Amino acid sequence: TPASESSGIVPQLQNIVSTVNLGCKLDLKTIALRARNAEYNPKRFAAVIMRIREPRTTALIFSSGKMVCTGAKSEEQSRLAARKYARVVQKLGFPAKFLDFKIQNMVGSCDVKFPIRLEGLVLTHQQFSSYEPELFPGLIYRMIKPRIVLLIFVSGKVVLTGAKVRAEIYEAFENIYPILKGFRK
Amino acid sequence: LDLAGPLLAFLFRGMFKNLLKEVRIYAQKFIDRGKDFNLELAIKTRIISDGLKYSLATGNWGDQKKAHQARAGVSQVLNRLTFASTLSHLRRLNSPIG
Amino acid sequence: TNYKPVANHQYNIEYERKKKEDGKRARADKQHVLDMLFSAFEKHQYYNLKDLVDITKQPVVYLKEILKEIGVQNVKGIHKNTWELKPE
Amino acid sequence: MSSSDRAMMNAFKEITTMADRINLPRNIVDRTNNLFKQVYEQKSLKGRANDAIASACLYIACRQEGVPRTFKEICAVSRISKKEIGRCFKLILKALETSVDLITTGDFMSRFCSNLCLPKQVQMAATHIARKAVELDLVPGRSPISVAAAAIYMASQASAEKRTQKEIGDIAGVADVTIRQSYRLIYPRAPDLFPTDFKFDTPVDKLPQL
Amino acid sequence: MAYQLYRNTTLGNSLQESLDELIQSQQITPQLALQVLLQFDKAINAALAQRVRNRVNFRGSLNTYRFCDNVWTFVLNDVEFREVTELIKVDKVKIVACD
Amino acid sequence: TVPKLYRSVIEDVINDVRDIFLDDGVDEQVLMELKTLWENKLMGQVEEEPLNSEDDVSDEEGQELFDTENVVVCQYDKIHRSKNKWKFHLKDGIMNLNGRDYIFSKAIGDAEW
Amino acid sequence: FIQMSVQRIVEDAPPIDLQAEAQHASGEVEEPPRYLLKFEQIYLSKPTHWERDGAPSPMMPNEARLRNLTYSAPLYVDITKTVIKEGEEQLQTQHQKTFIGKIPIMLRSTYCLLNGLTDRDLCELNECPLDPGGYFIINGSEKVLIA
Amino acid sequence: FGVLAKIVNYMKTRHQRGDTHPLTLDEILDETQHLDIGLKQKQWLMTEALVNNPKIEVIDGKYAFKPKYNVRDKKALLRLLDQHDQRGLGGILLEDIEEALPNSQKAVKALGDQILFVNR
Repeated sequence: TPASESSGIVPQLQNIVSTVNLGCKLDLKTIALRARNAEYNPKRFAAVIMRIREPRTTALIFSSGKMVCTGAKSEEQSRLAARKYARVVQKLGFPAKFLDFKIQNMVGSCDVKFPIRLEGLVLTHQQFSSYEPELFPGLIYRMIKPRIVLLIFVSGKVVLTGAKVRAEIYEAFENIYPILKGFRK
Repeated sequence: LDLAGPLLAFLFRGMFKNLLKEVRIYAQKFIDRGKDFNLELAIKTRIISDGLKYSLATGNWGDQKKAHQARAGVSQVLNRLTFASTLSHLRRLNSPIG
Repeated sequence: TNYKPVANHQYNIEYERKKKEDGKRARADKQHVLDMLFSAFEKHQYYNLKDLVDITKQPVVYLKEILKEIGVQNVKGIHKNTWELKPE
Repeated sequence: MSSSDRAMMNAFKEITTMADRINLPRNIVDRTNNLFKQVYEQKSLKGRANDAIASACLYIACRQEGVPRTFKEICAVSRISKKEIGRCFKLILKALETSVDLITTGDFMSRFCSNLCLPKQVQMAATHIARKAVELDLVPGRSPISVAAAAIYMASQASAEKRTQKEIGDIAGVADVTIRQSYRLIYPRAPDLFPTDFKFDTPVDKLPQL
Repeated sequence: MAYQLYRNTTLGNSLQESLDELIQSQQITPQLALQVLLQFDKAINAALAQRVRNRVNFRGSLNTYRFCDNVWTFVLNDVEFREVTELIKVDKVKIVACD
Repeated sequence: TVPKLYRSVIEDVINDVRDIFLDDGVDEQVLMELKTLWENKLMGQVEEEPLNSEDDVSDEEGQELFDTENVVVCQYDKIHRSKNKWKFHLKDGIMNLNGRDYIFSKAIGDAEW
Repeated sequence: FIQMSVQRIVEDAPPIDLQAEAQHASGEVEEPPRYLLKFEQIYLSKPTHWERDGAPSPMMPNEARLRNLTYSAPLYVDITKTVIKEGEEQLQTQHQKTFIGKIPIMLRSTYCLLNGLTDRDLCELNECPLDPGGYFIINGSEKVLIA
Repeated sequence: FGVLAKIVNYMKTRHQRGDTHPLTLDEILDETQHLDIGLKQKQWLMTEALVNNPKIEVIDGKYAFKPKYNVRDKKALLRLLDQHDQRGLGGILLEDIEEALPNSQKAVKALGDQILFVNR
């Protein structure tokens, strides 16, 4: 017996957000100066914005030494870029480190490949499901099981985020797909 | 003999002074922010409107918060005991009772 | 009947202006502000804190740290937090 | 008296001053006053602008009376961005833990057609056109008001009381292209969407295209 | 605020070298060189606002970039400045953009 | 027409500083020497510290200083980016390409990174 | 009074101008901003009432009695917004036509459109032909001014 | 006044920074690259400003401190403090930091030794 009567349309993860501390305080002005591919403006934000073409990622370098890695398709790639970012900063002349690395966010998406009656869905699961066509064309499902948020669209497209574990996207989706099938137009 | 028109104009004159000042209070808010002006937002139509609702309903005459004492009972509900009674009501005359 | 502008017009107008510049500016190695202080206090011995805030482009608390550093302040017999350079 | 209530006290004057601008029934306003009082009593959202909450209370009461007014309309009487009203709205739904209702096109058929002084027959025809269109989900995307306006447009275009999209667009507030798109979506069924009790002023064949 | 940076150009430098010569030959005072350079600055700013009218279109992949004190400094590669007659492709170009 | 404009500036700048030259008591022939000299000039890791276990993703910076690049100086009107797609809106620019000198009043561009 | 007196007050002194603070030293501020407001003819709609759907309807004085509504009409005004602004853009004008209020009207007024209708019309309206009015209806209640 | 406040502040700053030795006006101008203040101003600063200062210390040909005259005594001000007959004039927390080192580390040990603090 399958776990669900409908199963798959594997929900593919599309984005990961992670942060790490370089273990030292830095001078972003110097960093901005030295870097060949970064931006900085204290009048706009207190951190340096650096990018690498590797996996087309972006980093946020706080003066505190904290950094943020974005754009990564996987936690490892986020870890890889963040590690790759940490090195260069060190290579600028700084005592950068890989202290306290952690995943901050993961983003997934998928298509159920069939349209569903949101009216019924927002009605039957108002406790969790949320939607407003005057607000945004996508229905917002805030699952608490694994504390996941889903975005459900009239075309059947779905987006999942707020995850720090990839399995949770699969899991949140495994719970919601059958229900959706039961809401087929 | 005092009639509705000169009397209403006095409230109209007073509430307009109230209305002019209230919009000016917005004008003060407008200069305060320096953000662009909004005419419709400053508007408080009800103030006069509801203010008039009091004078007209009770028969009282003033801002009730201040001047009104010397002008109570200007206006009353029509009497319908007979048509003639009604007509008498329509044509009755009163005084400041000294 | 009057059109609903989905956002307050003047607020929106405020937005075009607001996005241009912020008061959240930088302040490293205090020096340019004291030099400016000599310029202002050359015109009068004491000034109001808001007026001191006008020449500056920095948070008042940070500014408070500066005015404490080279000066003291008063009520000047007018309650107002008025600051002046140290006579000593 | 209680400095504490004075912003709340002023908010209900501002609620009244907000209900004043468009001649709202007092029963709606009273629930609204009660809604704020409740939201005030929670204080969990004290970190929020009172006027937005008042405006959000107002949007809710209209829905609670089964006659919602658009945020666009609600914006007309307030400084609060539609975004912040929506944001505050969500917070109140969460704050007061209460559900809401979905919108219907017919609820706005009345005043808009009124604002165009359109006769009930056109008004009612539009409502069917709208009603039939949504039952068939002919427009699974466009906002129902946008869909309604095009139906109204179609209806007005099916009567002598024709109006330009820009005027209608001006009344509804939606983009003139959005009606134009919504019209393109309803146009394939323009003839059959009309009610069986109708008297054309222009053949459906002669209905304009845009 | 006047842009001193435009003195760091061929136009600006050829002037400064010629002036420095005039200082080496002591035909002028250093103060005179400064006022003329200051005037040149004011003059070149004015010419940009007035005599200049032509516009140009450009295309080129970004190689490197930097930003500080409201001034951007880029270096793009495989760049192409586009003009109806003087089309110019370049392997690399350095771009300074003051506010 | 463009080289003519450059001359206009040459005439205008030289003439407009003439009086300053006088104020120094400097002879106008020296001014003519200035112009003459000038014209002639015209033509993996397993610990929070061994970061070096990730060495070398950065390339060589000496690519950026050999005057392989012709130079351009201009104010900017708008800069835009979309993940990897960049957009540029520029104005009032001085270009020096292949030793040649150019000028523009407005510039709009696009780039990927 | 309706015809002229309220208007004479509107004729009187509604124009107001306001100038922003100089906020001295905002470099080359130039001079502080300034705004002026101007008013023309005052307008009055026929007695009407707005139903909870937000839509308008005619205010039947018979309806006013039944629903206990206050017999009133909308009052409207020509408004102008006007500013040299103390800037280079002096004399730039902006026009408004603004709702100011709902005025309660005397029965058998010139604006009491029933005043032209026949007795037969009035009975068609279920109105009494020997009921000249001359007194307001407030919250459905009949109100007379005493001289 | 501002320049004098700037002179005092620099003198304070350079001394804290490590230059615990008497200075001169010229030496300050030089080090601050402000030498071109004009001989008139330079002179007026030297022989009137640093004369009207009520606490400036003439060591000889070099000006010294007015704020903290005491040496780098750092820890222990017990002998002065103990004097209950005059309370001890004790020291201000600002004065203590100025003296050599931050108070807190010394204070933590001092709080169980010989010193009590009031917030007044």
